[PDB]
Amino acid sequence: GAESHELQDVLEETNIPKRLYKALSLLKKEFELSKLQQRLGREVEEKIKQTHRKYLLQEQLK
Amino acid sequence: IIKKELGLEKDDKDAIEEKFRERLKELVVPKHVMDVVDEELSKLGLLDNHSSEFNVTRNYLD
Repeated sequence: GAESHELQDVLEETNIPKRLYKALSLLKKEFELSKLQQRLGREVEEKIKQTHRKYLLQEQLK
Repeated sequence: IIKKELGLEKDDKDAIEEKFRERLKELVVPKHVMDVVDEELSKLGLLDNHSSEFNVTRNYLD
């Protein structure tokens, strides 16, 4: 999911090792972005479920 | 069984219920405020803690 500028920079690379290493770096960057999004989400669902559980515990107390 | 982590209890609402109760203990105080505070505390406990109206209730109780 990297920006088109990254693709242009990869194309500009001539040596095969350079292009492959830059592609690997872009893969790692996309992996990091996806993992950050997944972590932020997962914690958000965890805490919203904990809020619904707060209400559930209030009902149990009632 | 009520005794748990009770994140709701961790939000000072116990300091609105028990701490204020003990503060009121040493107060030779009439019954009108007794019923008023009991009703307000029941409303506070029956509901959540975070929202702004609960901050208003907390300041009023303080």
